[PDB]
Amino acid sequence: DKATIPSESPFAAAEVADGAIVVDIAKMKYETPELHVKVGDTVTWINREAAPHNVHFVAGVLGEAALKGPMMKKEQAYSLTFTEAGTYDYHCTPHPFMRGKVVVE
Ligand SMILES: [Cu+2]
Repeated sequence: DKATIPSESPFAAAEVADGAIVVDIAKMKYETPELHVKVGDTVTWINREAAPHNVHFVAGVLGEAALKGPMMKKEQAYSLTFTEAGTYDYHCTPHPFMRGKVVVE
């Protein structure tokens, strides 16, 4: 795989790790829709809205399987630690008009 998952389920926004690269989900959008990080960085999405959101990478992007992240409730967070260079597109499962990408380089 090209990312590891610290926590399979969401955790509180206040529990964000030191050094994590935060993407806010606000105004119905990934507020940083194209993020550039280095190998080994942890990206943490934080849902700021009442509507639940996730991140969803189709099969063949982060690895063989799709990575369908857990639904984050308001003020919950979810992390992926990227371990390989590449370009990784994702969307929100219930709201597929929400699109983002992580470029690892
Ligand atoms: Cu959504």
